Amino acid sequence: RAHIKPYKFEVLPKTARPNLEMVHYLEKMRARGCVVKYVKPQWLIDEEKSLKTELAEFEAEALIAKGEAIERGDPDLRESVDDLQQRLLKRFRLRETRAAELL
Amino acid sequence: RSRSKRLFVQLKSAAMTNFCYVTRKSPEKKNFRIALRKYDPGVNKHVMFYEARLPKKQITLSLQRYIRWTGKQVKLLLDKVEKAWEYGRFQKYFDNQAPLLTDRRGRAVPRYK
Amino acid sequence: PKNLNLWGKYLRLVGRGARRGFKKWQVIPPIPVKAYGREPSAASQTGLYHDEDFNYHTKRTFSMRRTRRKIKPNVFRRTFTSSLLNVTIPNVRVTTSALHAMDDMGGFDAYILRTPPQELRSHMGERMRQVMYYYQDQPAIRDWGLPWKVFLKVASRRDPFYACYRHNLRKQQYEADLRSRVRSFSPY
Amino acid sequence: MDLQNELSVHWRTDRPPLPDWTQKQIQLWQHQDPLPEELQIWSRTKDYYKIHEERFLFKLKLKKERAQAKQEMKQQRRRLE
Amino acid sequence: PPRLSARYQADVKKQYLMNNLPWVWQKDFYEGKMHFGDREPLGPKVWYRKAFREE
RNA sequence: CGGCGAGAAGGGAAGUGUGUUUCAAAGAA
RNA sequence: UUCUUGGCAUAACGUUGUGUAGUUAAA
RNA sequence: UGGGAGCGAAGAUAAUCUAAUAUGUAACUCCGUUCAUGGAAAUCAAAAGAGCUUUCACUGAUUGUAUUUAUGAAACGUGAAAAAAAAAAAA
Repeated sequence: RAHIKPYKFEVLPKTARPNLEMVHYLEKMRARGCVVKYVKPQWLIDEEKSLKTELAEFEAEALIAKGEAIERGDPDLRESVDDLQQRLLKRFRLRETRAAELL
Repeated sequence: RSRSKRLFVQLKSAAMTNFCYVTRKSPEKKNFRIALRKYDPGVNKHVMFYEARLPKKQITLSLQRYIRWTGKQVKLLLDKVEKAWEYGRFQKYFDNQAPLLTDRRGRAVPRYK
Repeated sequence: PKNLNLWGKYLRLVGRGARRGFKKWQVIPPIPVKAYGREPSAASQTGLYHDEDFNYHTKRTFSMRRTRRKIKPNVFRRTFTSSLLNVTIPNVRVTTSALHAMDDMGGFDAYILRTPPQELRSHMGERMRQVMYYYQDQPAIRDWGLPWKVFLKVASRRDPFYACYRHNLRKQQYEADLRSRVRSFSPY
Repeated sequence: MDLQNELSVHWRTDRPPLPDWTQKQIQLWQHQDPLPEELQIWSRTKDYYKIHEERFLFKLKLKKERAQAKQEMKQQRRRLE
Repeated sequence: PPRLSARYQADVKKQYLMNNLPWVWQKDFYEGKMHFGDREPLGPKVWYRKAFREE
């Protein structure tokens, strides 16, 4: 209401925090590929900081076991740690969906 | 009404998937356990199904109305409420049928729980 | 909501229609008169029924039936000795609720003197307090020991001598009559 | 502040304590106690509200149970001290 | 009780907000507060029941 | 080149997880 | 191009409701 | 006076009957209507925020109570009219 009719309010309100359902919906749309803009809570950041490391740990195994223990190619052409962690987190958060087969 | 003397048995899956089947047998074979190999969608595999040894004051509309009106013998309803509460139910999130017990003013908005 | 001490918790924040159409036969048990806002009764105004008055109740069976019946309060006859009035008050209709509050207050004179009118719910107690203050004001008349009901009216307080005179006169008359009545039917 | 304190002295200085009953009595002279919920229940309108609702009673039961848990935390401090 | 109610104090707070002074006369101004949204939710019970069943 | 007069009852209500919000049973056209 | 199968009933099960049972990590 | 308080049945509908509607309606008693009623939060909301009381419109015949027949100016919220915290230690 405030956003659509700013003229109706003498003093503009403050953005409220989302609940569990809305946070899940926003994170779901982020996977779809919509630019989501909202403040993140602390419980999610805390959990993700560990989840990313866990997923990285699991990924490394598959790499090293095979034999490819050391990376190759140009240093300026390989992926970054943040991108790798984001990709692993997205893969993890879509294991129970049909979209995994398309990967 | 039906005059059938046939007993009612209950076959349960061996996988603990909460899968059950319905059938009938003769009354003479009272002390006989039935075991089959049926499809179980819970595991997408053929599993064993064994006959289970399946074994109170009933509540009617009249009784319900009486209770609700007078307020006598409310423990019968309170026991069901406690059971429901104990079991996974009345959850704030991911629930439409009965997300909450009552509204702020003390009302049950969901007709079908 | 507001006024939690009073009945009708679930009736204030509702539609006007609900309030207007509210029925009285929907309540089985009685409700306190103070909480319900019921008007005092004539029998209560003539006694000391602190939290007691005529109430109503309804019944209900398994057949969804309902009725309404009247119920009377519990009243007792006793005697109280008032030191300030200097006269006995026989046959005082009281109740256990008032009796209890008398204990708390300290007695019969202090109960009447230190009870607010809204809690007393009795005009007879206000008249007795008035008479007590009149005796306080006028010790001389206090010595006579006449019944407290003689000076109940304001005109009797304005003219106390006349009141005692008339009381004695009428007592004389009554006894005179009685004597004759008896002598007429005397056996001997 | 000084001035205010001079004029706002207490009424219970250099006096012995009082029973809880007495305290209650004192309270009564200013403020009244709330009405029992047992009676209040009846106030519900049959038009929009169910007189005797099992869920409504269960909510009050849970609140009453939580009250004791709240009281225990306050009571533990005296034993600790 | 105070002379002025909270109801009326909200008007003074709104006037302060209009005048750009956020709020100074607060019970706790200099003390941090943990937002309710920063809490860790437990989630429904059916999830855990199903997980236990699967196990 | 902004730095501890840093407080306002300990009581009511709200989810029954409340580190959260609000309020003061007690004043006049 | 795959050789078969979702019983048996010449009398076929009482609809709806209640109770019981089952379902809701979504816009 | 279809205003407010006490008490308060039936004909009728459910094509008989119980609940229920009629209706807290009719009769009886009392207050006598804007100089009235009401009222300046231990309220509502839930993570934003509104700010005594009162009238109209919409939300909405939605939610709810019932069922064999009905009843229901619901709560939050929006628009609009009227806008009112306290004259105050005494002389």
